[PDB]
Amino acid sequence: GAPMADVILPGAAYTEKSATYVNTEGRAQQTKVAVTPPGLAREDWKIIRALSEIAGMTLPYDTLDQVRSRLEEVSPNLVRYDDVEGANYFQQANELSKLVNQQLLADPLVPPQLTIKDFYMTDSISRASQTMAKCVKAVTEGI
Amino acid sequence: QLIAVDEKLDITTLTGVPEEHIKTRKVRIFVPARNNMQSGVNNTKKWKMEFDTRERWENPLMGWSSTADPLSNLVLTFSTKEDAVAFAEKNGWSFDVEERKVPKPKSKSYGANFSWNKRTRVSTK
Amino acid sequence: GTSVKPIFSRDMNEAKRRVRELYRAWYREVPNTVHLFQLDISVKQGRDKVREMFMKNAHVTDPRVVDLLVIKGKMELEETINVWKQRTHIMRFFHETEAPRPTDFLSKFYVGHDP
Amino acid sequence: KTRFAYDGLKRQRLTQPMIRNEKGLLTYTTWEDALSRVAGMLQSFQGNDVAAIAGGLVDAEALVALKDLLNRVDSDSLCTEEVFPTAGAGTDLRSNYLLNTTIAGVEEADVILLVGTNPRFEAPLFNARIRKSWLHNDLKVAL
Amino acid sequence: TRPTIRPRNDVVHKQLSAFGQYVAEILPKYVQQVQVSCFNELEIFIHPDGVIPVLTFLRDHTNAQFKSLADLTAVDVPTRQNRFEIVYNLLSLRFNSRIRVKTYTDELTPIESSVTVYKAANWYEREIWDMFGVFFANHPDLRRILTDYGFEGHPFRKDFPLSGYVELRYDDEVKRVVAEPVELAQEFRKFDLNSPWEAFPAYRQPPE
Amino acid sequence: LGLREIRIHLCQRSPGSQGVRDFIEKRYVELKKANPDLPILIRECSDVQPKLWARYAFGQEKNVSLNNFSADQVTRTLENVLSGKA
Amino acid sequence: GVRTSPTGEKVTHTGQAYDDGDYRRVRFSDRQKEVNENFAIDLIAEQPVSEVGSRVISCDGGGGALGHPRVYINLDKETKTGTCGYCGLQFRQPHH
Amino acid sequence: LHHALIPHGKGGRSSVSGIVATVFGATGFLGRYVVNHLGRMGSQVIVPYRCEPYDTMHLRPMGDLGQIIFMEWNGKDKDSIRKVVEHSNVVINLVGREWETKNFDFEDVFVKIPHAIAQVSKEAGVEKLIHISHLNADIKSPSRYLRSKAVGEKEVRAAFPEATIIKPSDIFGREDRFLNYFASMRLGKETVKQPVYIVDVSKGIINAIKDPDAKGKTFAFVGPNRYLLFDLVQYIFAVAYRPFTTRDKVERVHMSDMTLPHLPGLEDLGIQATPLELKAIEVLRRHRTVKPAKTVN
Ligand SMILES: NC(=O)C1=CN([C@@H]2O[C@H](COP(=O)(O)OP(=O)(O)OC[C@H]3O[C@@H](n4cnc5c(N)ncnc54)[C@H](OP(=O)(O)O)[C@@H]3O)[C@@H](O)[C@H]2O)C=CC1
Ligand SMILES: [Zn+2]
Repeated sequence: GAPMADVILPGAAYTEKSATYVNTEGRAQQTKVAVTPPGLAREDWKIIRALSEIAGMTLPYDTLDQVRSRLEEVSPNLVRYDDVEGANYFQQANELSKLVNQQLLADPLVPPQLTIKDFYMTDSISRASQTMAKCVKAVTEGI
Repeated sequence: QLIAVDEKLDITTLTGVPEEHIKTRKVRIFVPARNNMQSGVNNTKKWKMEFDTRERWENPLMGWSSTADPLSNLVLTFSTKEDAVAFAEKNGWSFDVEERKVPKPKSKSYGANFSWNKRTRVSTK
Repeated sequence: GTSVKPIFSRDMNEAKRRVRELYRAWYREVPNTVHLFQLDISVKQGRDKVREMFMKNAHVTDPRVVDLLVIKGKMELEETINVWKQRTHIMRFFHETEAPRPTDFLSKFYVGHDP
Repeated sequence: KTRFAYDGLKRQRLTQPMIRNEKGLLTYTTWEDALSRVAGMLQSFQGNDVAAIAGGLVDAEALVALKDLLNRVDSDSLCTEEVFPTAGAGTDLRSNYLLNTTIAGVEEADVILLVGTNPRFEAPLFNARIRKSWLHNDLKVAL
Repeated sequence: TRPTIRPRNDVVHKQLSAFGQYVAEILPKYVQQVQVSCFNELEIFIHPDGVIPVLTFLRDHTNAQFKSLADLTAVDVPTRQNRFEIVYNLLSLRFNSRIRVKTYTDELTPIESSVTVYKAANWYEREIWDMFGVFFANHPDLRRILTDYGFEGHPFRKDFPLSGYVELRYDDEVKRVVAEPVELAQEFRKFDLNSPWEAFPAYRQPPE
Repeated sequence: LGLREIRIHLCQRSPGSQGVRDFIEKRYVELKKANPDLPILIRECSDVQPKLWARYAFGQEKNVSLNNFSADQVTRTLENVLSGKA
Repeated sequence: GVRTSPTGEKVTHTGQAYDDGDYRRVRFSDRQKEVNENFAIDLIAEQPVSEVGSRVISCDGGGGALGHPRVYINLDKETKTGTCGYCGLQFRQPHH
Repeated sequence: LHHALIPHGKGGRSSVSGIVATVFGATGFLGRYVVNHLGRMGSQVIVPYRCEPYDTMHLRPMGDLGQIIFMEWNGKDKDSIRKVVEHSNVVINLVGREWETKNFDFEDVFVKIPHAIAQVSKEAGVEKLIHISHLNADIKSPSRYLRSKAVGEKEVRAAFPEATIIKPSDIFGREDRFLNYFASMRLGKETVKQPVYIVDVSKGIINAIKDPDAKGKTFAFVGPNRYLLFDLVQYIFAVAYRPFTTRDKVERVHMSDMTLPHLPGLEDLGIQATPLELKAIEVLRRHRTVKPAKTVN
């Protein structure tokens, strides 16, 4: 995604910021700052807020706590950091899902992860790792 | 002889800490996780209070690591969660507290390895 | 309940009175200190600095904290009377040599990762 | 992948803002220049002309900040790479796109049906939990 | 007990226990606890209001007469509601013995000064005020004794950073010594030397 | 002036949200029939006042409380919000 | 085996050498860059491989208490030669 | 941007500001302040000196470990200049002598040396060059000092198009000649002076280093108010409590200070000029054993 861009803004990795991620169960957890972003890279929300203030559409939040308060306003669940329980609304979604009647195609369900050789390189961080390349090379051909 | 005043305790103005190191820091109160390389559990008994990580850079001469913040190496030990929370409030530090995690009881049976029909049968020992 | 042992003041009125006496002493002493230590500042600047340092602790609402601060201020004033300090100790109150840290979001975003 | 792909955090890193020069190549600039160009382009256009795509490693703070920024310019073209069927309830009902039974609650199941999934390489810890329940709770698996 | 183990003396232990019981009987209003260590060291935990009486007793009673004040210090334990712990060490030359008196206090509660009882306490008390921030009432002159003039904070507290907050240098523009926010060329490396697998079962604590 | 999305924050176990819950469990699907394109997000609070957030064009948002509202009350204020009348 | 940087400096045994654009090179003008001429890897690569007729061989680095802690090396693998962990000397069974 | 110069730290003594500055003539009155201001923020300083290394000792404690490198040089050889500015990304020129010498005349000091420095800096890839000349420097001035200054200014502009020319006006300070010269005599009413404080000049130079838009601009550093010579000398003697350099200096002081309102000054760099009344006592306290002079605006 980088070479096709016109302006590149360096962000921070997941080990370089206190950030909130929601896993597949709906549980929200926050990371902690282990190191600081290299060079002139800055936090992502900080970059967005600075760009907003430069453009004149200044955003209400200034610090991380204010951004998390905004997150609470948009969604109540995000602030809780170990709660996983939630309401069961299966009936409503199921009843709304019976309207459209799209058909299935005659194509077998083949996942992208067919073999262990496809598991190592999945995202940007993995593709930039020498260890993952070594693992892929070892899996493809063994000695 | 006794004032009998009713107000929360606050010694912020007596510690001499700079103002930028009081309203900007974010302390963490937690039970440190067990080191996965070892089976000992003696390091997960007391509560620890520690400050957030700040910038470290490489020294232009000799390549050492330099830190501009004084509170980076500070760590405090508390017997219980309430004492640590009280300390954090008294010193006027915003805090994040995480409940202690204890491994759940697990039932282990030697007999299960040599099971007649269940799948807990061991292939080798 | 929440009964506590006093230091000098039973309530806030006595603590305010002690603060007033300490301010009177500092205000009276500022020109003598300026002349004796051969400072480059004026008496107006010294009195303004004394006022700023007094108003820095204006949000304290505990008589024990207030009179402990009064004790510390009295100790520092006594330190200043007997010329126990030097010019550097007096002039550390003004930070004439430190660069002015910015306050707005954009400047702090530009300089570094410091929030 | 979690354990050994931290090495990629030390390679191919974005450290400074970059802009396109006269020849069309990427050159380093300051934060002020890149932010000014992006803010000017954002001010010139408005509405559906602006859009955003969220990657697979972005935190909630950046997501909500970008949502607010593009809402201040009257836009709703906020997209993610992975697709989810929006027909019916879509994303309005939270329980429509979550692992409701949860990883901990997997151990209480007696049968499971996997549809078009390879949990070994898509969620290795989820597959480990399924394997543990299969070994201990005599769980029945169908794929 | 082979020659690698420190020998144990029981007569001194019995004598110290008996004297601790005797002292606690004489002054039941102030003493809260009495302890004798395994290496024959007697310590007495008293109420803060009993600093002047108890000490005076230990200095003047015909059976105690602890004439000398060997040391006076404070210990900071942030996990306690009463943060600071004041320790008095007394030496009795007539009976060739030593005793320890322990008291508790916090940041705002003052402790009555014992200059009247022991003159030697004078500087010691100042030192405490310099290092921990404990205020001593009715002191002849209480001020800093060790730190620099104008120093902000009490260094010996557990929440005070090791390197402090400011550092000194010389500036030629103002032609004087100035103080700046502290910046270290090499940061103090923190080592996690403490290990699992507890070593002393005799000090094991209940699992609450 | 153009509505973009609405959000309903309700507390799962609190009684003040009780009637609001009934609303969904009775008629939310029907509402989704009337607005096949309007996004009505539903989220859970915790010891907080039940609320309804409406976002209009260019980022304007207005919030209305829903404590102790019956199903009729909540559906009424909802139709007031979508209909544009105040 | 001391090499030379493309700029002109000598490369340390750890491979460190300032590139063309590094400003820190200015610290060496009117002075010299301290570099050890004897490389440990080259000096140890030229040691002959010892030939012993035992499955397990003991190494203490020579000198007894003046060497490194005594270790035992297994020589069952005929493909390569057992290498001491501390000293770096090599041992090999008498093939053929 | 050659990562080693990415700014780091909180702008302290041990921080990194990403500035590699070569300060020619740093052992003078202005050089010490410029080097101190550069070093107090973590920038690396290269000091080329022609004098005894003993005379340069006062510059050692103004930087952190390894942040100040001293190098021998001379103006007659281009190789020393090339090896001194080889790695620097900023070159500041403060070389200037107020009197003649049998080895260096005004033409050598103010024309040939700055020209060589600018040409070598351009050849070596230096991106920022700062050159300092007098405010009253005119090609038609009666004195050779200002004519040489004027010629030198043109040469630097020709050799280094992106050079920044700074024009201070009779800098005064703790070690300046402007106040000590007048206080050591122990004629006026038609000549006006516009003295400028030394710290203000140093901060202006530093901000010019930081300012990106000040590439080819020319600045005039002047004080807040103008003083007639007579009453300014009266004030100088009154501060010292005292009752009331061969041929070029008297002529130069006898000239009136020029006015250049089109040229940007200290205010364009975000600096409020400090009046002479605040610092006159600090400068002249050492000449001892209140009614400030009237200004014209
Ligand atoms: N009144 C003022 O001071 C104001 C200054 N001027 C200009 O500002 C600049 C610096 O001013 P200032 O610091 O006060 O002057 P100084 O005389 O105090 O310093 C001159 C510096 O330049 C060096 N230098 C002088 N001559 C030579 C030479 N022939 N060869 C090599 N190096 C030389 C000196 O080194 P060394 O000591 O070893 O000889 C010294 O380091 C000068 O260019 C001056 O013209 C601008 C307006 C007036
Ligand atoms: Zn060996």
